[PDB]
Amino acid sequence: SNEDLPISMENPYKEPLKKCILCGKHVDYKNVQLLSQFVSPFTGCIYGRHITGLCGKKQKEITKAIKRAQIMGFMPVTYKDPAYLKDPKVCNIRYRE
Amino acid sequence: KNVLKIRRRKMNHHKYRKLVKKT
Amino acid sequence: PRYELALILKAMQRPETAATLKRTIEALMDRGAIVRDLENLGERALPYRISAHSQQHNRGGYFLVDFYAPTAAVESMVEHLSRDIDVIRGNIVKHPLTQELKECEGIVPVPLAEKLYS
Amino acid sequence: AKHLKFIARTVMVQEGNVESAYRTLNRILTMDGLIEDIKHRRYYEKPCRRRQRESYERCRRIYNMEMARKINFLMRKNRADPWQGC
Amino acid sequence: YHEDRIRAKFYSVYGSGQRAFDLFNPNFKSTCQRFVEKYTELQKLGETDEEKLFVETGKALLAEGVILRRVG
Amino acid sequence: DPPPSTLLKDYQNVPGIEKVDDVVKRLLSLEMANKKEMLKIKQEQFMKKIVANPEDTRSLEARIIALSVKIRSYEEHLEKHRKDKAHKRYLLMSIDQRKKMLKNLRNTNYDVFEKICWGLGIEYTFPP
Amino acid sequence: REVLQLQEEVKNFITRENLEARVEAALDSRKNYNWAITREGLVVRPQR
Amino acid sequence: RQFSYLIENMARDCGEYAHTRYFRGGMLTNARLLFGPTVRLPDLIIFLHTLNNIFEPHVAVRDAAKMNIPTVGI
Amino acid sequence: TKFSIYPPIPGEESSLRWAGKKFEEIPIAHIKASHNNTQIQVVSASNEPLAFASCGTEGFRNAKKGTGIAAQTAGIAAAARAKQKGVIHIRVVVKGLGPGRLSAMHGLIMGGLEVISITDNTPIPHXGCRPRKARKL
Amino acid sequence: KVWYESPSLGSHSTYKPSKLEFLMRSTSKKTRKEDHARLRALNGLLYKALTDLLCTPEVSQELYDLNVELSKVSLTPDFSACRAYWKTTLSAEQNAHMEAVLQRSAAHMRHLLMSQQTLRNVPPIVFVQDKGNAALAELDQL
RNA sequence: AAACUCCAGUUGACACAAAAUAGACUACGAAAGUGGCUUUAACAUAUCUGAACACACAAUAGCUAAGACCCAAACUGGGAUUAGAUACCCCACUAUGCUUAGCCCUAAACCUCAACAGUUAAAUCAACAAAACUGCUCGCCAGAACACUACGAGCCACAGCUUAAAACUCAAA
Ligand code: FES
Ligand SMILES: [K+]
Ligand SMILES: [K+]
Ligand SMILES: [Mg+2]
Ligand SMILES: [Mg+2]
Ligand SMILES: [Mg+2]
Ligand SMILES: [Mg+2]
Ligand SMILES: [Mg+2]
Ligand SMILES: [Mg+2]
Ligand SMILES: [Mg+2]
Ligand SMILES: [Mg+2]
Ligand SMILES: [Mg+2]
Ligand SMILES: [Mg+2]
Ligand SMILES: [Mg+2]
Ligand SMILES: [Mg+2]
Ligand SMILES: [Mg+2]
Ligand SMILES: [Mg+2]
Ligand SMILES: [Mg+2]
Ligand SMILES: [Mg+2]
Ligand SMILES: [Mg+2]
Repeated sequence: SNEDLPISMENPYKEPLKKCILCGKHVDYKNVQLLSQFVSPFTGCIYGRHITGLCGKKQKEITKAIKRAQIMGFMPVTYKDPAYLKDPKVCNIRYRE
Repeated sequence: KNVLKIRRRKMNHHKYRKLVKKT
Repeated sequence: PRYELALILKAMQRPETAATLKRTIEALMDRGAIVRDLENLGERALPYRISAHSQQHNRGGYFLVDFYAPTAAVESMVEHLSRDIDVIRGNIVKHPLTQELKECEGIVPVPLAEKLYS
Repeated sequence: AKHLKFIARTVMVQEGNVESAYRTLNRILTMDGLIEDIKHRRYYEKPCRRRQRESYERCRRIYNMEMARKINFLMRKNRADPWQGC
Repeated sequence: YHEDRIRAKFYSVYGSGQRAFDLFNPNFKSTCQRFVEKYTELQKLGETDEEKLFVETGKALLAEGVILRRVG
Repeated sequence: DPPPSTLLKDYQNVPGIEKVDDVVKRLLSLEMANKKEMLKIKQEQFMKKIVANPEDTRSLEARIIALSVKIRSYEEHLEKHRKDKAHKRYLLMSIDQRKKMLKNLRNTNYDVFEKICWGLGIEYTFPP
Repeated sequence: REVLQLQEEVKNFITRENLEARVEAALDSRKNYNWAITREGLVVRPQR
Repeated sequence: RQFSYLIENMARDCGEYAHTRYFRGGMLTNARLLFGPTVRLPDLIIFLHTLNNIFEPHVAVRDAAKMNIPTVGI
Repeated sequence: TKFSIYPPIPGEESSLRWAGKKFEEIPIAHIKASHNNTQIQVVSASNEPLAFASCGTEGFRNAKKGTGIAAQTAGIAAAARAKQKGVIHIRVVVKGLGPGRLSAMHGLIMGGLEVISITDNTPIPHXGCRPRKARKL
Repeated sequence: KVWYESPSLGSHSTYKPSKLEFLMRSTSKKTRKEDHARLRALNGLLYKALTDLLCTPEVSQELYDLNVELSKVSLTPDFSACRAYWKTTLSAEQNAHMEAVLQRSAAHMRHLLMSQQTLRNVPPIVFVQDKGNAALAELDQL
């Protein structure tokens, strides 16, 4: 018929879907350094996904990892271990003065 | 909706339970 | 199946720490376990004070034992660890490396209408 | 009780300014939800009541975020009238 | 269009040209369009591989004086 | 039950499994696996014993054998968990579903219905 | 392939004969499972 | 309103009529009252834009159909 | 060096000092700010009591105990008895959201004590005892 | 939508809160129930914008050290000024220093709100001390 | 006000009670329910529909027996309020909430939406709720009130549950 007519196919310019900082990485309860990045420095409270930026799957793994590490003797509950206060700040929360 | 039908049933059941209690 | 024993031992000198590990690995073998590896995570301060066997602990030796055992061995091993006075806290979990992580394309957007609707 | 002390919920005072240190501590406890948690725990909230308020709070937050997004989007045209007189 | 596949790869590999689109000129040709036309010419010469047909096209334009700065 | 030394259904037909170290044989046996792996061996044992084509899993016979293995697992579960109402429901539902299968197999293929009853030890009962 | 890989690993598995050697060989070593993530998704291994 | 001035001039040039302003309720359906009993309404209404400034249909589209006036519209 | 709101960690080597004393050696002012009272106890780093004052021990009674000015007065009283024992710098540990939570700290300062840190230790159970039923008002 | 109604017929209409619109607005017009919601939401954004500017060190090192906290922020519906209530500290002298720093900063703050162009058309920002502790300051001085 | 004053504060030891944050998530389960950790077992059906009663379950409250008991808490007692206060407010304490073994079988047990399959074109549609419908099957309904009642029958239920009328009365509900 006509060569210039549109052709059916999938979007070639489509961009990849977004990925969380932990997409594709194993979350172990023994890696307290990683887990400590998602708890409050002052209170030890686990941050919600709106603060951590994690997806539902990794938000769940982090939560389950923290709870396991805390009661198994690897991670404190009421505060962030001070050793990990100088690690990269990956959470969208501003606290001090 | 209003609870006027429930209120009729409520009083009927209260008075029945009280009647059974007395006798 | 394949399990991982997270073992926190009483802070002791090298001879008594080795005797505790040997006594603990033999208990696994006596129950039919095939021990794969033993890892030392180092002695550290506990995240909180732990009372075990009429003693208070602030430091402990963290060790891992990767092993295979029948499903009935877990219950019997947990009981053995509860009676060893040199073990502060011992937990047996399914080895994390057995569970294979499923691939993720990314974060699909969720319609806000569903949020309030749900 | 079994944890180390003077780490959790601890703020240092700078240059003797205790008012600013107290405001920082109160801001920390507020953002982490401890202040609201303490208050809701003075009397027992019954499970049906907790679910109702949690459901009300989640729907109000969504409605406010969606109403903020709409105004931000519709404020782009708040510029001066380009066709005044027409 | 079939050429959209070539445009997606060109933008990924080389990015958008520092040259500015002039959508007022109805006969404007961008660096990507110049790349697509050469890519189409070489395909008609019998070459059928995709990864090979893309590398030869970049060389041809460099010979013609075109600036192709790879993004990464 | 199959012996604990029995190899897993996946590793039984790999070439050279009989010449590996004893430790490797223990790690590929039922002893080192969960109970669900023992049930896959039981199902395959009944399939070869009863059905004409042991690889046809969509036939009414294979479904009766597969469900009969699940039913036996629930019975063993409930022998140790007598207040588990969730699995008691699953058992009673599974028995009802098998009876429906047996009813449909009896009506369509009686010779196969008889072999399923003999092989699995099922005494078919007509409903009241 | 899984039986072959597993057959080599069994050579390094702990046994009653080599138990003492592996127990002592562990007290001298250290295994670190800690690492941190960045906003760009990059792992930051510990300084050791 | 970007084109109000352009459209008003085009109407004057061709000898026709333009309504680019706020459309008051009943210009067509109540014309005799607003203009007089002998007012002649348009025989053709040409919409260069069929939507009003709240992205709804221009009221004159519905009212032109009510008055049996043919409409041309972009 | 820039100021850190995070307290110095014990066992590490900090340069901060108060009258030649390390953070671990500074006495502690324990403020219990209840809804109907405020209690202040100053103790040494070794848990030796040095001063105690509450709104009740300062002559306040009934609803007057549950006021800021009553807590401020209790702080001044505890500060005076603590200053006599050699206390200048104190670490404040306040538990409770009562009206004397902040006022009790002001009284400690007006009494001659210098607060170097503030710690909240308000008890929050993580799941714990059931509180009393809601009030109908 | 939610139990809170959001079916507005003129939903797409461009919200234009400017001082000039009020003078051309019809006072005869009666505000809709949802007309307040648009104003209430804008006030929430102005609160978040000022509150965030306050806690960032760079904007003004004087401002950050003060650790100012805003009690409430209600823009005037007239659009003349953006009221910005700031909680008053108990220290009597500190309420003057904080107030003085705020007044000087306020002039620069308005330009910095134009950096966030969505909030560009912001009226002159006005800071109000919370009389709860401030009113008592005047009396105790006398 | 009463109450306590072997009381309170700090520190240490310390549960058969309850499970911050995560959770702004919306998952699991037939429903009821299920949100600390670990492990074991484990989540029926290769066409659907199919029971007041068969089969198996079923929050809270409650019963029988033996235990635990921090805290909460009907009832009860005391304080106060009030014209009265068998309430609302304060304090104390019990049954009870927990465990074990049996019962009991109810709920605004409610997305107030029966199961399955299909459609988005017709008229979009009484109203509101939750856009409007088709096929097919089971269950159920036929003015109000009498009536979650009477009688009968069944039931570990005995002041109970399930099923469930009639007479008199009204022109509404
Ligand atoms: S986006 Fe892939 S795991 Fe989070
Ligand atoms: K919990
Ligand atoms: K409901
Ligand atoms: Mg009645
Ligand atoms: Mg059915
Ligand atoms: Mg039924
Ligand atoms: Mg029936
Ligand atoms: Mg019933
Ligand atoms: Mg029940
Ligand atoms: Mg009970
Ligand atoms: Mg009590
Ligand atoms: Mg009384
Ligand atoms: Mg009791
Ligand atoms: Mg319990
Ligand atoms: Mg319910
Ligand atoms: Mg049905
Ligand atoms: Mg009737
Ligand atoms: Mg009833
Ligand atoms: Mg009855
Ligand atoms: Mg009867």
